[PDB]
Order: sequence, then C-alpha cells, then structure tokens
Amino acid sequence: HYKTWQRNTAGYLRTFMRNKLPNNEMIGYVINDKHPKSIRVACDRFMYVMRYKKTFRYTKKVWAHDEESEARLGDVVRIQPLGYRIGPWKNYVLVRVLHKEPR
Amino acid sequence: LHNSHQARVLRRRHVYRDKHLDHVPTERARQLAEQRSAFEPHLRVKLEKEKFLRDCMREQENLAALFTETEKETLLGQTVYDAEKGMFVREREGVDPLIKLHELRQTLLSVSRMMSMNKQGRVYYFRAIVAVGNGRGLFGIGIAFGPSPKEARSNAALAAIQNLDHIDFDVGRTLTTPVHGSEYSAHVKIVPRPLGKGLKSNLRYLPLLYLMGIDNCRVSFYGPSASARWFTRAKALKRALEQLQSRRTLANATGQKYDLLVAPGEHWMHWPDRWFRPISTEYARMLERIKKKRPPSYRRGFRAAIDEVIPEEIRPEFTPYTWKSPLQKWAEELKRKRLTSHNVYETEVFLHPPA
RNA sequence: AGUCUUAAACACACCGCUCGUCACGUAACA
RNA sequence: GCGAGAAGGGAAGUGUGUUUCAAAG
RNA sequence: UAAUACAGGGUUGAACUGUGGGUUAGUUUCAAUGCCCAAGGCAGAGCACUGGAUUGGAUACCCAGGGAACUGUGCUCCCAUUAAUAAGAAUC
RNA sequence: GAUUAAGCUGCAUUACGUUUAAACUUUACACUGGAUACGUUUUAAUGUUAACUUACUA
RNA sequence: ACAGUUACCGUAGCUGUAGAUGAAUGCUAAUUAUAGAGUAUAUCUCCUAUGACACUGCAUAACAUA
RNA sequence: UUUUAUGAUCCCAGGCUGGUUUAAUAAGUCAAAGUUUAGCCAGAGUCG
RNA sequence: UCUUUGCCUGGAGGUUCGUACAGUUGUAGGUAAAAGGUAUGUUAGAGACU
RNA sequence: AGAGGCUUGAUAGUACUACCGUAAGUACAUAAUAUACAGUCCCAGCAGUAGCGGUUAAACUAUAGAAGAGUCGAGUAUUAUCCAUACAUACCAGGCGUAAAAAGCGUUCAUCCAU
RNA sequence: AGAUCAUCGAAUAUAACGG
RNA sequence: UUUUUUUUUUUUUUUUUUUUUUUUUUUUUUU
RNA sequence: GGUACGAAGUCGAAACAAGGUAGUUGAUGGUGAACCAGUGGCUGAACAAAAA
Repeated sequence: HYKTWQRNTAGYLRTFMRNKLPNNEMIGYVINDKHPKSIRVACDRFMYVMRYKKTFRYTKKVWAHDEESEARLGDVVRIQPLGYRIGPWKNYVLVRVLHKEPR
Repeated sequence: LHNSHQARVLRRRHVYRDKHLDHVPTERARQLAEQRSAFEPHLRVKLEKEKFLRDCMREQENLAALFTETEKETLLGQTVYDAEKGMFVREREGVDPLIKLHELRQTLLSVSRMMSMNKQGRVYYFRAIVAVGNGRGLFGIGIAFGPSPKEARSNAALAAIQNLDHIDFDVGRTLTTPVHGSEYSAHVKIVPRPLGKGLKSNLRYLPLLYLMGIDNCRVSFYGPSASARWFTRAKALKRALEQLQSRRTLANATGQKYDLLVAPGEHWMHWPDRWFRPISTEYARMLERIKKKRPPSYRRGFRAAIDEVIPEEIRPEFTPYTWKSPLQKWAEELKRKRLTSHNVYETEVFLHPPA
C-alpha cells in the first residue's frame, strides 16, 4: 500500500505508466509451447521502493491461449486478460505476435 | 537501464553494429583532407622572434630614474597613546604597528592542560586557543603555549593576529549556497537566514559569530569530535569552511551573465558610458559641429533642462498660497517662527522652571 | 663512570608489570 | 400488516484490504 | 634447475575477425603441515621412553641411545589461507 | 396420558489472580421503525459523576 | 542540541539534557455553580433473571351527518 | 507431464485503511520508507 | 568520478544409512574501558666511545 | 506566604508560528546571601559514566540553619512504554592498512552493468 | 474485471505425477 | 679417533636473472 | 566436568627486554600449576654480517 503523498512523486508515476497498458495488456516471451493450443508467456513487471528510491524487476510467468498456434518458443507476444476462467491453466488470449524466431 | 532479456531482443537496430565504419571527426582525418586539396602546402612551424632592440633601446630610460648619485652610489659603493585610557602600551613587540589594535576583539575558546615527564617528577604547562579577528571582514585563529593560564592566553592571541586572512563575503549580507565542512568526524553546516532576521546560534559561541562578520546565518556544530577532546580538530574546520564562500562579484565576473539580487536593479553590471556622453564641449568648437552633425528633429525628452546646480536654501513647506485653508495658514505661521528662533529653540535646559 | 643509538605490554616508571593449580563463599544457563 | 445480528473478532497469507476501470433486471 | 619426449603461458611480424565483454550458485578442479588406511625398509635426522647431572630447592635448556612421523593418481582444507590491505573503467 | 421434553456467542451478583480493569439521571435536541397526519413511540442517542496527566479564564 | 570520561592525537562505546504522555505509584490541595476527545477498555470459577407480557397500526369495516 | 533460490513442498502467531493545525530561508503545494481517536469494506450454516 | 560480488557492529560467555545425515555469531550471571599511534621520561646480564 | 512538591558539588544555553535594537513595574521607598554554622568520622550514607566520606570538604542528617538563595504552581515528582534527541536505524547520512570488517587461487548458470 | 515487495520465531529442502 | 685408496646403497636448489632507473608511477589529514 | 562475580591464603616465576637461553599458530604426544618436545607456515625477528 502507498500513502497519499507517495502517489504524486515522479518515481511512482513513471513506474505506473510502464506497467499500465491499454486493456490491461502485457508484454512477454513464450517459454513453453508443448501442450496443444497452449503457450506460457513470461511477462516482466516493475515496482517502486520509497525507502532507497530504486526500481527492480521481477518475472511473472502466465499461461495464454492461441487459436492458430502461430507463436513458438522464444517469441515475444502480446496478451490480453479475460473476465472468466477457461481450462485448468489457460487464463489469457493472444492478439498478435511481434517477433518470430527462425524455426 | 534494465538490460533484461526482453530488452536485449528489441533494442538491436541491426544484426551487426559496424563501429569501425562510423564517421567520427578525428585529428588525422581532417589533416588528410586539407593535404588532398594541394595538387602534386604542408605543415609549418614558426620560431620565437628574438629582437635586441626590444630591451636595448628601453633599458636606458629606466636608468634615468635612478642615475642620481644619492640613490646609486650607496648601493654600488616604543609606546602608543590610547587617549580615552591614557596609559603606555607596547607597540611593536613583534606586532605590526600599522594595524590598529583598538578595532579587534578576542574570544577565549578553551584553556587545555598538558603533562610533561622529567627525571625527577612531572611538569605541567598550560595552553590556550584564542581567535582574533575583525567583525567586518576578517577572521583568525591562533594557538600557543605558556607556563601559566594567564600567560598562555596572551601568547595564543599573538599568533591569531599574525595569521589574519581575508574572507569572500557578499556586500549584501546574503550568502549564495550553504557551505559544509569536515576534518575527521566533524560537520559544521551553516544554514543561511533571511535578511533582517538576525543571527541564531548557540549562546556559548555567540561572540564567535560576530567576530566572523557573517550576518544572517545559522551556525551549528554537528558532533565536532566523537572521540577524545573536541577542541583541536575544530580549529581547522573554520579554515576550510569559509574559503568555499562566493559572492556575486566573483561569480558574475567569470559567469558573464545576469547575477543580480532582488532588491537592487543592475548595480554591478550597469556601466553607463561616462566618458562618451558627458564629454566636455567648449564654445569655441561648438559652432563647427553644428553644420556637420544631424539636425535636431526628435521628440522623446521632456525633462531635458538642467545645468550646474548651486546649493540654495529654500522652504517649500512655508509657502503661503491662495488656495490654502485659513487654518493651515495660521498653523504654518506659528511653526515657522519656532524654527527660526536662535535663543530659545536652539538651547538645552535641564530643569523646567528657570531655576 | 658520563654520553650516543635501538627496543619496550612500565610512566605512584623494575621494590615496575603480570599469569596458572589448589582451598572457602554468593549465583544464571539445571 | 411492516421493521429487528443495530449487544457478532469464531474462519483466512497471498488472503483480507487499497488503487485503476466498468455496470439501461 | 645441462640432454630428450608431450603440451601450456608471455614478447614481436603478417593475415583473418568487426563489440566478441566486467562480476559470478542450487556449480566445478587444485591446494603446505598434521592424522586414518595403504605401500613400505638396509642412508642422513628424532617425539614418547630411567640414561649422568643439577641450582640460591626442585628438572625436558647442555651430550648419547631411541620400533611413530618424511616419496601416495586415495580420503582431505582446520591455520599467521601461498606475490602486499580492491576483481573492473577514467585522469599521466 | 390429548404437544406438557426450558436457562446463551449475550447481561448481572459474588469470589480468585494481577502494578492497574468503570453503575448515578425529570434518562424527551436528533437519527430511525410504524403510519393517512411534525397523528404515536423506543435504554444502542443525549446530559451528569471524575486520581485534571487537556483548551479558555483582573 | 551541547557538555563529561589521565592534565597529547584517529576509532569504538557510555551518563545528563528534547519531543510524543495512548500505565502504575508517593506527597500535598474538594479551593464560584459555564470541566473535554479514543476500542468506553483484559483472563477464569459458583449462583440468579431472560423465552412470550418487546415498538407501531382497529385506516385490523372506526367514535358512522337534521 | 508440472512447480522449483525471482523461494516449489512445509510447522506457529499476527485482518487492511483515513483522520484538517503542526513553528525551523528541514519557511512543503499532500508532513516525505514505516506512529493515531467517533469512520468505510468485510465477517458460513443448522428445529428432521 | 562510475558498475558488480563477499563480510563486521564496545570488550566478553554457555550441562555431566538413526552414537547416522544436514545445520549453528546471537534469547544470560556479569562490566565501563579494551585499543592504533607522535613525542618525553625511565629500565635494559643490548651495540659503540671521550 | 491568597499554596504545596522538587534542586541547594561541577557539567547542560535554558525554544522555535505575530513582532525581530525603532523600547519603562524608568526613579524614590529598597537592598541582601548559604563554598557562615550544627551532628557522625572507611562507620552510618548519597549519587548520573566519571565520584565524595580518616586530619571535618558548599557531595551524608538537619532550615526557630533567618521573613531560604532558585525553577514550576493548584499540582509536582519517580518508574515504565516507542522509529529512545546525528549513540544517524547509515539512499539523503557510517566501513573493509595498523584498530571489529575483502572468500587461498581460477573457468562457468541467473540478475545488474557497458560504447 | 485487471494490477498490487511479505515479516518474526537461529537453522536443518528437493517434492508430487507416467514407463 | 687421523691419513690414504679403486667401481656398494639412499638423497638432489652450492654456482647461474638485481644499483627497483617512466612525470619516480602511487598507501592512509592530525600528535 | 566447565564458566561469572567478591574476598583472599599456599605452591611456582610463564609473558615484557636475546636471561624461561625467539614465540604465536594448524594437527598430535606428554606433564599437579607457567605449559614442554618434534614438523609446516608467519614476523607480531633479536644478535652478527663482502671490494681486485
């Protein structure tokens, strides 16, 4: 939790903007594409510390869904959240693929 | 910043970063360009010009200033009055007589005691640290030793006078930035104060502040020493604290930019041309420049009628007019007569009745 | 015997300084 | 016919809460 | 630490390459002396051990004998822990 | 015999332990339930007791 | 925010002193009648009361036209 | 096939937030890593 | 002047694959000075000389 | 003293929001002191890291010891509690020669850093 | 509906699925 | 125990690199 | 068994400075008490110490 005066500093606002995306979108790279029509997207987030005034990074691995199964391992993609639960692990939907690794 | 795996697979502009193919202006690159222009005009150097007439034809002139026999043949052949006290005082005693001793102040810091061992017993000698400096623009610290506390104080003060150093203080009594100071554990942070507020410091050290000539400041000692005594390290903190101060006149000379205060307007930078506009003009040569200069056809100055002003006594306040009220005329008449009196008005009387 | 050089955990400065076993008494981790 | 736990600390750690948005039974 | 065989490192010359890097666990080799085990022996040395000295009241100081310990592809890093008390970049 | 099967997660008295652990009102300005109505009414409200560990006060 | 710790000099570590008063205790004062804010404050044992009488409405067809 | 030092398996205890003035050229424009007092959200079921 | 690894908080102290593996500075009875050092003095069966 | 609790050996700068030398309880009445003195004498005690007490030190007891020299006041003071005042709880704002602190020497994983 | 450091008690770590 | 002579066995740092010579090129305020 | 504090008695002369014939340390052996013998490492090492 952040105090009222902690929500107006440039350090916190800058971190917020980086994390914040349209439709709560995220950026990550796929690390597992073994199961059919399934890909695990590894997203990286950021956080601010009001004590030492330094920002660190922590990975957030999540599961996604692909229709055409165009994405492959080691390919940065875009994910979008959803207001339901489908499958045991599936919690995201693909939109597009930015980069493609050769084979 | 944040050179993560994801950032490294997106910031690469190209598969190869050919740095050797970069175009950077080097020294040899420009040298070759100039040489290529010269068709088959090279680097050349010049030696110093040594002329004998520079000093041969000038040294003789300096001789005329000392050719007199009374200034060349010779080479190549204790009290001061103090009128309000009226007592003899040692003048020189290893002290510059030119410097006035009736304008400085001293402040006793501490009187430490030491111990010395000898073949028989122990020997003790006292010491003191006395800081002497004018309270306008001067400061100094002296240290010495003596057999007794009274003698130690006098000896310590002697060194302070001989080691007087100038400071860089603002004319306006307003520092620029707060200075900080260190020697081992110590920290002496001087917090400036607004103009017209006065000094604010420890009462014990209050006199010290005054002696420094610093106005509108908050001097605080942040743990002068965390071990042993705290008087010796403290001595050197002052020295390397006031040297860092800078005034307007200093920064402006090198900064060549607007460095003015808030109250005054362009006091140090404004330099009216007092040798071009107010140039003298005589009536014998004025007629010649009338037919050569541009004729006067302009309208931008109304208050342009003044000459040599002669001191004259006037009384604008006591000036009867046709529009003043009857009461004002009466009131001014009595007041005017009181100031012109030279028998009662310009006198001092102790008792009320003429006793 | 009087100086010089070096060392020092002493500076009431070698009648200095300082350690260990055993004997008696008071206590906390039992 | 209508109102009434207006005296509740027993459960839970990645939860309870906070923040950003949305909601024409 | 002369000769010979195997394979490293450093200095200089040419070619090639065209940002290849600094630090480093849930990691991996080596590492004086001592001890267990094992292999051992016929030299030079010596802890323990009755083998010739003590005192101004107690001793290993000064000789000699003396079956442990001294070459390991092993078990193995406790220390005063192997070329200063920083592994890198910039100012000469 | 006809359905004859009663005492709290609440409140109060007494007692033990701990350096310390709360009972005195014409309880009627409000909020709120009910209702056709400022037509009714209710301790969760309000006002007083206090070893002052605070404001104000010729 | 400053002093003290052999009567020389870096570290390190102590005593008094500031504010916040959301416990207890000692001494002395009930001294006009315009005296206050917060979980209204914690653990355990015995006994008694509650539970059919709780607020409101007969507009719950009432008191009913010279 | 899946998690795993960016703490996977796993034992005990703690429920989250707001509260206006507030001195000092630390003159805060929100009291500056973390301090509270009327308050918000939230707190399973049972007459067999 | 800048990047990253590791480590310490005055001095000081502990019961009388299962006898295995892993792991360890810290919950005291007590204390107010341990200690680096420039200089002086003193001691020295420690070196030299009027 | 309309009225009580503290201190009476040294040490401590005794609080800060307006004013910031731009002015009187200014003078007479109206000027004094407590490092004078009394009791015990390593015994009885006080106190704060440092301490005092033997022959009498403003340090122990005592104020008809004198209309107590001082700070608060209808309260005062002791203990206790916390982010315990720059003992910096160390980005602001402390270290790794001798003093408490750099792993015996080296190649690699992740993170951070780089032109 | 999305995002949203964990801390103390000194410490002792690889576990669950299919051939 | 000394001297002399003629072939056994264990073991392998005495001789052999140097005025610390780069802007001297680096070690920590004060006593 | 071992450790803390107070008082203080006996038995010894280990550290200081080359007298204990240098002295701390890693792993062993031994001895009523200073601790002692051997190997490795260090200086926190004293004395002595070159021409043709």
